[PDB]
Amino acid sequence: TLSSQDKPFNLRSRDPIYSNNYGKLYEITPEKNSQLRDLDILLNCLQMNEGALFVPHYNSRATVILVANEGRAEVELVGLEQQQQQGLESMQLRRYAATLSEGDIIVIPSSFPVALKAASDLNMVGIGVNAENNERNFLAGHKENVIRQIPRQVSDLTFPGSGEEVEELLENQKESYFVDGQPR
Amino acid sequence: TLSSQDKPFNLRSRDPIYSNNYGKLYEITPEKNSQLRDLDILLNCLQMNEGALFVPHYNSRATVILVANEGRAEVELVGLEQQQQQGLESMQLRRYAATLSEGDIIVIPSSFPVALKAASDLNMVGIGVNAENNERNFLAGHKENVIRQIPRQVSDLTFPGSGEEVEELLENQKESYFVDGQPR
Amino acid sequence: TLSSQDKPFNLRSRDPIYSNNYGKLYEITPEKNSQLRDLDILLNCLQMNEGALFVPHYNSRATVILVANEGRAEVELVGLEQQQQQGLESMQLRRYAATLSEGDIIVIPSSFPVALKAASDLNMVGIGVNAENNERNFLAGHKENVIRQIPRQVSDLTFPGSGEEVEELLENQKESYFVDGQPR
Amino acid sequence: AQNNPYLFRSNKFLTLFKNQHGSLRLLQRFNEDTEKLENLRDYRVLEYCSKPNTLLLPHHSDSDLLVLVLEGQAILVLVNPDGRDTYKLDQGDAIKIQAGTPFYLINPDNNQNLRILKFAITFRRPGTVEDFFLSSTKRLPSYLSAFSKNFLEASYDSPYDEIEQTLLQEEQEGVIVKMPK
Amino acid sequence: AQNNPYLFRSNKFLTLFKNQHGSLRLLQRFNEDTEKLENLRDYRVLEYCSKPNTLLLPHHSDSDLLVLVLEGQAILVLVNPDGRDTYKLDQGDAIKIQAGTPFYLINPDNNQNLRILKFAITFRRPGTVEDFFLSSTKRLPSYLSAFSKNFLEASYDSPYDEIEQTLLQEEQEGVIVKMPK
Amino acid sequence: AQNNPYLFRSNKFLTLFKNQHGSLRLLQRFNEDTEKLENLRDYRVLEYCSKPNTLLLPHHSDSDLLVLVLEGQAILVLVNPDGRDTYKLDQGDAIKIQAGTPFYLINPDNNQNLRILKFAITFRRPGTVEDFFLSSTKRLPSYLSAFSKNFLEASYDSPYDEIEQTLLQEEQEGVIVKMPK
Repeated sequence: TLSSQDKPFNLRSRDPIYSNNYGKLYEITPEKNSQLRDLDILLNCLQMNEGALFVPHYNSRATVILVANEGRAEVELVGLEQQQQQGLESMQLRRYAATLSEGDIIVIPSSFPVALKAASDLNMVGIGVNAENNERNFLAGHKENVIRQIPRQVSDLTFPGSGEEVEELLENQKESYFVDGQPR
Repeated sequence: TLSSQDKPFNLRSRDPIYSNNYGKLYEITPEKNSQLRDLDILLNCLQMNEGALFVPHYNSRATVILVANEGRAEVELVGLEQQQQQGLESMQLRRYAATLSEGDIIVIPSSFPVALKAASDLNMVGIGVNAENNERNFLAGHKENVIRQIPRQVSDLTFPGSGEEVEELLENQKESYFVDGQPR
Repeated sequence: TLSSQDKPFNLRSRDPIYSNNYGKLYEITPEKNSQLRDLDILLNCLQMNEGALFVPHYNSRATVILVANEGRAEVELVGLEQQQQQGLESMQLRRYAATLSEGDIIVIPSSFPVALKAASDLNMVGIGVNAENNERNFLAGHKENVIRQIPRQVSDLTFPGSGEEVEELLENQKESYFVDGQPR
Repeated sequence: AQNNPYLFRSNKFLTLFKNQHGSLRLLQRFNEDTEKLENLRDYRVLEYCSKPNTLLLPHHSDSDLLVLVLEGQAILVLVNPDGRDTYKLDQGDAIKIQAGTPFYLINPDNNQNLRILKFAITFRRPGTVEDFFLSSTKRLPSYLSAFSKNFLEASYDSPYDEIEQTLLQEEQEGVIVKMPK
Repeated sequence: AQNNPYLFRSNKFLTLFKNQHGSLRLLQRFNEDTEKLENLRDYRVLEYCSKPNTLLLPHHSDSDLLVLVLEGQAILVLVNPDGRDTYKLDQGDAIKIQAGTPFYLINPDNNQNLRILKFAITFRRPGTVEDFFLSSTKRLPSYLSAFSKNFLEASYDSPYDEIEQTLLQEEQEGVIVKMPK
Repeated sequence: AQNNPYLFRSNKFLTLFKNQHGSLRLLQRFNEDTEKLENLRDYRVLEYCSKPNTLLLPHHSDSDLLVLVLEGQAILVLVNPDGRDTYKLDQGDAIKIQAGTPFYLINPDNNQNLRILKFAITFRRPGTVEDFFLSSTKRLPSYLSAFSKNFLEASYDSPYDEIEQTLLQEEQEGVIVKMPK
C-alpha cells in the first residue's frame, strides 16, 4: 500500500478471538493498539449465522455501543440500574427485550447480562467506551464460563439443586460462545 | 500463607509514621503501593489513648473520609467553603464541632484545619480520595510544624505579638503529633 | 541566582516561535516543560506593533484564555457552538467582535477561527487549558497555512473560483503570522 | 429525614438487606444533601456485618470495591473465567476487587462477627452501586431468570424444567446463609 | 417525539444534511432521554452515506473522530500546516482523526455507496460536535466570511472583491459533490 | 449585573480585598453566565496588585495556583513542614504553587507596583477557591481562633491568654502590609 508511514495509519481486524460454526467475534483493545489506547475505546466485529445464539455474558467494565450493520437481532438485556430504590427489592430487575433492525443501536452497560440471537445472518459493529482491562464473563457454554468455576458446596447453597446436579447441567453445554438456536 | 501469587494480594499495615505515648498513625499511599495507586486513594489507621489530642493540621489535597471504628471522638473542623460569598467577609469561617460515636463518619476536605481528641481509647479507619502527593501540615507541636518555619520578621507582621514571642510560644510544645489532653 | 535547586523553580520565556517586524509569539507547553505538564496548561506571550494583524488561525484543542496586559486589541472570533440547533442551518455561525482594553479577557475555544489587530502597541498573556498536542492552523499568510495545502482540483470544488486562481490569491500573502494592517 | 445545611458528619445508612446472619447497609450519597461534597460524588461506602459460620452468596458488583476488614476474619474467594483465588483476611487487611469479578464471603468456624467496610468506586452510573446475584431469594431473584425460556434452553441445551430446578431458589435465608457446617 | 422511561435502544438520528449524493445524520445525545446513560455523555455517533463519485468538502471537527467504514470504500485525505496524507479505506478499516485536522472524503470511481460511522469524542462542549466548512452553500456559508473586509483584506493582501470571488460560493450541491469526474 | 446570551468576553471581577497597599480581585466563574464555557469550570482567575514595600500575609490556598508576574517584581517565599524556599520573580516569570503550601508575597524596596495573575485550578469544590489566613484582621480573622480554648491550650501547652495575644490581631492594614522597612 503506502510506502510512507507512521502515524495513525488505518487498521482493520486480524485473528477472531471466538469463532465456530455459528459465529466469530473479532476484538481490538486499547492494550493491543496505538490509536484506541488514547481513546480508551475498544472495537469489535460480530459475525453470526441465522439462528445462532451468543450465550449470556457480561463485560466487566466497558460500556459497549452495538450498531446493527446488517440482519436482524434479537436482544436480551437485563439489569437493575437505579439504587434510587435504596431498600433492596425496590430496584427490582429488568428485562429489556428487543429486536434490532438494520440501522438500530442498543447500548450495553458494563455489568448487565446480555444475550443475542441472529434472527437472520448478522453483522454487528461494536464500540466500547472505558475499554481498558475489560474481561467478558460467560454464564453458559463450556469456555470462559464463570459459574462452572464455583466450588461444589458453593453451588450447593447458591442454587436450588445439588453440586453433582450443577456440574451436571453446566457440562450439558458443549459449545462455547455462539450456539445453535432452537426452542420449545 | 499462600504459596502462589502476584495480583492484588491482601495488604494490611507496616511501620507507623507518627507514634508515641498517645497514639500512632499508620499510612499507605498510591505511591508506596500497587492497588491504591490506580484508585488514587490512600488509607490510614488512627490509634490514640483516652485524653489524647491530635493537634491541628491539614492535608494538602486529599479528602479524608474518617470512620470511627471504636471509641468516642471529639472533632474540630474549620473552614470557609463557599466563595458564593464572593466579597471577602461574606464567607466568614466555620467551626463544625462534633463528637463521633462508633459507627459515625465525618469527611475531612483538603485544606481545612482539623483536630481531634480521643474521649475514650480510639481506633479510626481513614480513606482519603485524591491521595497523590498529599502532605500533612501541622499547626502546633514540635514536628512538621509549618508556622514555626516562618521567619522572625514575618511572624512579627503576621501576628499580634513579637518574633522572640512567637518562637517562644511555639517552642512550648514538646510533643509532636499526638498530645496530652487536659483543659482549663 | 539561587545556588540551590530542583523543584518547581521559576520559568519565564526563551526563543519566540513566530516573530517579525510586526510581532512575536512566545509559547511553552506541557511537552517542553515540567510544571505545566501536570497542569496540562500551556502559556504564551503576544508582542505586536500598532496596526499589525495576526491573521486568522485556530488551535486544534486547547482553549486559550487571553489577558490583555497592555494596549488595545481588536478581536474577531467566529464559530457555531450549539448543536442544540440540531438540523444544519439552525446553528448558523457567529462573529463575536470586540476590542479589548487593558484588563479585559476573552476566551478562545479550540476550533474557532480568530484574528486580532493591535490598535495600539500590544502585550497579551495567554493561558491555554487542554494544551497537549495543540497545533495552530493558519488560514492566510505564507507559513503553516493549511488552505494552501489543498490540492488544485480540491480547491476547484471547494471554492467559487479556480485552482490556478486559488494558488494565485494565497501566494499573494508574503508575510506569515503577523501582518501589516491597513484597510479600505 | 429531609435535606440540609453545610455538613460532613454522616452517621446513617440504608439497609439493603437484614436477616439471621447479618446486615447490609449503604451510606447515603455524599453530594446528596450538599453541593459541598461534590468531589466525593463517584464513590459509595457500604457496611458489612456477618456472623460466625455464614456465607454471602456468589455475586458481582458494577463497581470496583475496596474491602477493609475492621473486625474479625474472613475467607475471600474470587472467581475467574478459568479459576479461583482464595484469600484469608484477618483484621486490618485490605484488598481491591476489580469490578465484574464475582466473589463470595465467609466468616470462619468462629465465635465472632466479621465486620467489613466496602469502599465502592463508581464508573457507569455515577455515585451508583449495583450487585448482581446468581441466586433467588425473597427480595429480588436470580438474574438468570430474566432470560426467556428458549434463550436459556439454548445456551444450556437442557429443557426448561431442568433449568428452573437449578435456576429458581427458595433461599429462605436470602443473602446470608449459616454455613450448615 | 417527546422525553422517556429507562432505555438503551436508540434508532433515530437527526439530519444535518441530505442532498443528491448523500446523508449526514447524528444520533441524539445519549443522556438526553435518560440519566441512565450519563457516562456516554461526552460522545456522539454520526452516520455517513455517500454515493459513487462524490466528495465531502474540506472541513474540520472540534472533536476527535473515530471513523469506521461499514460499507464500501473511500479516499481519506488529511491536511497539515505543511502537507497531506492520503489513505485508502476499504470496508472494516478504522482510523482516528485528531480534532482540528481538516479533511475531505471521497467514494471512488465505483458503482457502490460508502457507508461511514463516525465516533466523535467531545472536549470543549460536552456532548457537542461542530464541523467547520471552508465553503459556502445554502444552509450555512464559509467560515471565512465572518471576518470583516479589512481583516481579510489584510491577511490576504488582495482586495475585497478578489477575495469574495474566491471566498463566496454557489455550491449548488452543498456539502456533497459528484466528482464531475 | 444580571445573567446572559453566548459570550467569551469577560472584563469584571469581584473584590475580595482592597486597602492601602493593594487589591484582590477574582474573575467571575466561567460557566457562570453560560453553558458555553463548561470546560473552563474547574478554574479561576484572580488579580493581584500590590504596591512598593508591601507584604501579603502568610496563607495557603485550597487549589493549585499558577502565578504569572505581568508587572514589576516580587519576593516569593514558600513554607514547608521543615523549611522555606525563596524565589525572586521579575516580570514574565511564572511558577506553580502546589496547593496546601503556605506562602507570602512581597514587592521590593521599589518605586513600582507588582502586578500578578494567579491561575487557580480547583479540585475539592469545583470552580471554587479558598485562601486560609494565619492572621486576624477586620473582614475575617485567624483560622486558629475557630478552635475551642482547651484544644488550643493543649496543642500549645500555654494558657489561653498567652495564645490569644499571639493569636488575635489588630491588623489594621488587613491583608496588605507596607513593609515598615
